[PDB]
Amino acid sequence: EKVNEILSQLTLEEKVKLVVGVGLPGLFGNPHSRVAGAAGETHPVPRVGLPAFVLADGPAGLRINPTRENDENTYYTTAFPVEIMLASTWNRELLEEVGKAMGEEVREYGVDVLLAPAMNIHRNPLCGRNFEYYSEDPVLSGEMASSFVKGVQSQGVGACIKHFVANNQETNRMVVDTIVSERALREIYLRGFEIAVKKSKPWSVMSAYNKLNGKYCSQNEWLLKKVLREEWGFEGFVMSDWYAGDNPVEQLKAGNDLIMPGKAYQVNTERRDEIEEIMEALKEGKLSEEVLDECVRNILKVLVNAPSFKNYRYSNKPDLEKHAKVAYEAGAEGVVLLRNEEALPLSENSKIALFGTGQIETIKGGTGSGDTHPRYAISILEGIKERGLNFDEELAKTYEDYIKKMRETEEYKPRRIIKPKLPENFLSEKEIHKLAKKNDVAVIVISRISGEGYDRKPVKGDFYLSDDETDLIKTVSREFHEQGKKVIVLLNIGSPVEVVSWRDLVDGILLVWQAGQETGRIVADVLTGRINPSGKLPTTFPRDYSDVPSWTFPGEPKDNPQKVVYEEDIYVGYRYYDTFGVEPAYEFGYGLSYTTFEYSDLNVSFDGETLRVQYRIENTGGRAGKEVSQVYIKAPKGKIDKPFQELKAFHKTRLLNPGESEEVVLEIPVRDLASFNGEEWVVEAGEYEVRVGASSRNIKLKGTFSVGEERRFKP
Ligand SMILES: OC[C@H]1O[C@@H](O)[C@H](O)[C@@H](O)[C@@H]1O
Ligand SMILES: [Br-]
Ligand SMILES: [Br-]
Ligand SMILES: [Br-]
Ligand SMILES: [Br-]
Repeated sequence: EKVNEILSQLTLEEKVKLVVGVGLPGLFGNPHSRVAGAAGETHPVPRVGLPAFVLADGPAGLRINPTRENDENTYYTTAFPVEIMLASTWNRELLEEVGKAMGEEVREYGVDVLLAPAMNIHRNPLCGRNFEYYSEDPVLSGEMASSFVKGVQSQGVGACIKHFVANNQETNRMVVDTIVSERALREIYLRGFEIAVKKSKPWSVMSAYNKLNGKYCSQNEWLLKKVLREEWGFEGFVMSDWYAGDNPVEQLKAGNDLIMPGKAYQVNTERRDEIEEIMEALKEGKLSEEVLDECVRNILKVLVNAPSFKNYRYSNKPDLEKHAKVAYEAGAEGVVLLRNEEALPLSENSKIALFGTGQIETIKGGTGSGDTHPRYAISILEGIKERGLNFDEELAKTYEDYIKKMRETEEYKPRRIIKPKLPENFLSEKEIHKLAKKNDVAVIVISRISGEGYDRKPVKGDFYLSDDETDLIKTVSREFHEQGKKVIVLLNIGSPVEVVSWRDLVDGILLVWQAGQETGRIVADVLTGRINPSGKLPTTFPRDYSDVPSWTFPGEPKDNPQKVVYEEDIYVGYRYYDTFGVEPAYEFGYGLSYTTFEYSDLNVSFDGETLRVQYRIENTGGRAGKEVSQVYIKAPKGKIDKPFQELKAFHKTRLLNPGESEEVVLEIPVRDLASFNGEEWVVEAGEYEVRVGASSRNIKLKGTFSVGEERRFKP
């Protein structure tokens, strides 16, 4: 009634104003948002009591300006582990807590909609934004997104899942035509969004930059209307990615309700002011007022529940200390232990020789709209210092002096904002021999960063180790093994890198990802064993880049892609490696622990409507720890080709003490068993295999059930 009331009072022009952003705030000619640094604002209409609503990034935490002009107050935010690390936790409960924490900050800093989470599929490891997406798998991705959204929206503010859909590379994202079969769309790319939309009901969806099978996502009626609304029952509103598309009236007709950030002419000379174009379209009858009304109603039905609509007095003082704890917990459960040949955790008071410039230039997250401005960011060295761990104080100072010396030089000083990659092999072969005799263990930091706007390359220094990095590892490993001592590598990265070439040279490998402000503290605590690694890969680590099935990336022509075809189709990530027998370096769902777990007591039952899978996990080791279990279903070959297996459920146990067990009970609706044959979702009759694994390739328990009657579901 409120909506219909306001809507009936709005003039034609006011309605048009409402469906377009007010321009990128604080840039070009534009005024700062009332929340300085916010990504966008809507047009206010005081006439009928409508305020401007505020939208802000992002996935790693709220991104706003830490300071303001003529202002003595602080506006620092919490910088959380990046999404790929959050996904590595495989912990829904925890994702919800992260959402609540962020949501509280969103609310109290005067923001109405958080531009998160990002949930595009990891099609290819080279995508520059992989760090801020969850997984190569739609179920993990959708489930983690759902938990996050619920946490955010329990705080009276809105989330926004992005980017819908198939935004799986950065190269020419604003222009590239993405060619994908409807099957790959429904099973892989749409699927995570479908799960999120139905389970967590986000206030909003952001349409992607790219074209999908010939049409901009922001101008795609099939995507935004037929699928999103008519099929899925989406009740929120759709906004465009910033400056996406080329036609404002086509956007509204397609079901893209809110055009952001507005004033596209400020960035692209060939674009008209969208308000003027829309007004003209209405005058000439290219656009009906009824279409406009529906778009306005979609926005208002959501935003009348926003804090700004009720003049909420935000405090500007969220409980950061409480949020820092949540950030720590998230990073703690998201570290992945990839290798441990009796190397971790480190013995108490062990003398550590810390290597790698990344020990100091620790990467807390990726760059772009998903960046953050925390009050502090604890480097790996600082974290070890803080915990009072025994390290080579001499060596640390040497590193500190070397970095400062390098960042001063013309070649390695920061330009425009990039930091040239520093040489890592600046130690003499004899110098390191010294370290091997003096210290007990070696710990090597390998760092990578990436970000919005750029894809990674399959070359040394990016996907592959640089020669200097390889030489460092080779020398450190030889010298320390010489002394009978262990060497550990910490992977401070945002997406997979080559590991096969060097992994057999070291004893321990900790995938530390990029863990936000608390990184150093998490890393130190993992090293000592205060934290028992419970993370598992949400993405496949290929032996070599050439093994990756999404070979068409980044499209054609390579240097300036106008199109990219998803030739691998549904066979992306582990679906490919399992189905066609290609062995990964480390598989989807892989992760080690400082303790051991035994799986037992499998019971599988199916009542025609629900698949029920039960089993027990016991801690059979000597240290407390959590275990992530994964339920894969292998469908019968039947009528249509299908992947070897597909993740359908997953679970993470409580913190189990030695000897403790927990009974796991997971239910899977029959519909989730379907494959899409191009027309309909079909659950084929026949025998299905239930595979309960500690990873996609470490199946602990197997059972079968049967579907007696074929089930069909029309979209
Ligand atoms: O900053 C607003 C938006 O900018 C765009 O370039 C990104 O693709 C979005 O993820 C972001 O929310
Ligand atoms: Br996607
Ligand atoms: Br290994
Ligand atoms: Br990276
Ligand atoms: Br192609």
